[PDB]
Amino acid sequence: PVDVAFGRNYVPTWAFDHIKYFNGGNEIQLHLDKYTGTGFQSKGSYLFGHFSMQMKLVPGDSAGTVTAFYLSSQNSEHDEIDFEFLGNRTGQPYILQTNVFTGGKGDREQRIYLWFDPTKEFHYYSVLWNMYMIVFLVDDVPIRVFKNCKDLGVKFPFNQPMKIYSSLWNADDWATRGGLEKTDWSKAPFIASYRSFHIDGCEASVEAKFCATQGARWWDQKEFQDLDAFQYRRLSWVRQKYTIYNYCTDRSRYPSMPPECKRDRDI
Ligand SMILES: *[C@@H]1O[C@H](CO)[C@@H](O[C@@H]2O[C@H](CO)[C@@H](O[C@@H]3O[C@H](CO)[C@@H](O)[C@H](O)[C@@H]3O)[C@H](O)[C@H]2NC(C)=O)[C@H](O)[C@H]1NC(C)=O
Repeated sequence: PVDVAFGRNYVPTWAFDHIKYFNGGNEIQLHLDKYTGTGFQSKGSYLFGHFSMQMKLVPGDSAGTVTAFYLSSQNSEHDEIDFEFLGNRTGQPYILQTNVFTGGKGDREQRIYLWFDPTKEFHYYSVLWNMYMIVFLVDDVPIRVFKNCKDLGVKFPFNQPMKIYSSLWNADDWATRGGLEKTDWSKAPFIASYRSFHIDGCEASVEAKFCATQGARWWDQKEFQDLDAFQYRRLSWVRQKYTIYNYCTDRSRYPSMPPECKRDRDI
């Protein structure tokens, strides 16, 4: 991933004065207070690609805040690929929640702890999205895989171009300890920081709805049909030691296991 300026790829969409630009827009901060959070979105829409952001999360007390970095399409029956960082009281750990929506249906939450303090330094958070799979990455570690299993009747984000979004907002009702820890507004502003702003994708308008170089990009090559054995072992380590909630192994909500699990090694 190569670092460009914010304004090359992104525009603010709410509370313009709550986004602070540093070094020509090579670093930005989103601020949240009791009146408003803020958010931004990509200028373009994409069908497949590699999307990456360096982020450094809200330090100190971040209880009740959610910082989200996600791709979403725009019509009804929407597709969406989500990172949501759920903050905590001081000295208590963030959760990284992921989710995938297909045809308007989500409910595929997974939640992990991280193997570093996400407030102390910038780390990469990335999505690789091709016709074969979606991989969520934290730096070079795969934390989740969602495979294209249309052959088993399961939906996959396949023909709806998506924009990239990010935002910082309060979510008192559910973010921290299921909603027990409320935001301490005397500790505002809550500040999330961003760099890199990397977009390498198939540009495909909401109107035209397709990209001319499709099937021929570097992420369409055979090396990217699956993770290799080393990447799968990293993933299983995330699964075994860092995972606190997984919809795949949740048999109370999902009596009939999600067809994708065995392929994705979420089991
Ligand atoms: C914010 O910090 C709190 C701690 O202050 C975190 O809450 C803790 O979450 C862990 C992981 O879910 C819980 O531990 C687990 O409990 C289950 C049984 O309930 C057990 O099977 C596991 O082996 C493990 O012990 C822990 O009980 C819980 N503690 C409290 C006080 O609620 C929380 O995850 C942090 N993150 C957020 C965003 O809330």
